[PDB]
Amino acid sequence: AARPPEEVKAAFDDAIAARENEQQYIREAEAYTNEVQPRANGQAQRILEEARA
Amino acid sequence: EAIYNRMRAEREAVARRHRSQGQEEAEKLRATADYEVTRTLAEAERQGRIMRGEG
Amino acid sequence: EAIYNRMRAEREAVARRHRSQGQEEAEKLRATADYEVTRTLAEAERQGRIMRGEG
Repeated sequence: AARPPEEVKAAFDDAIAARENEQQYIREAEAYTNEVQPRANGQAQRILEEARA
Repeated sequence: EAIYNRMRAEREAVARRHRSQGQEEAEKLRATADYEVTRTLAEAERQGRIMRGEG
Repeated sequence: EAIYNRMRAEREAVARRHRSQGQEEAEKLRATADYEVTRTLAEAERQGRIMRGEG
């Protein structure tokens, strides 16, 4: 093993965690878009129905 | 201690770069989603305006 | 851990899609119900106006 010393182990595994967190942020953004779009569709339908009424 | 601090800062630099890239990509995706939502709402509003005008 | 997170996220995507479809259908049904209510109330108000005009 060629581990780094304990004082920088936190820095190294935090770098690993940040590398994972990048993809986590991207996935969260995609989930946000996929959630928001149907709500917009529903609001559009409600607006059109209000106009007809 | 100086060497340890130098290593730690060098690692946090890479961590910050990765996180910043991820956040920037997420912001771009959110912006384009908001644009799409606004476009759909505007189209629905135009159709409703036409119907109101007919009435 | 990355692989586990990827699989969990891709399943949560399907869960979110199902829930969003359900909520959108519910909103459309509520909108058409409100339209029907407004139509009935407007018709009744028109009949009332005619009757008051006769009086």
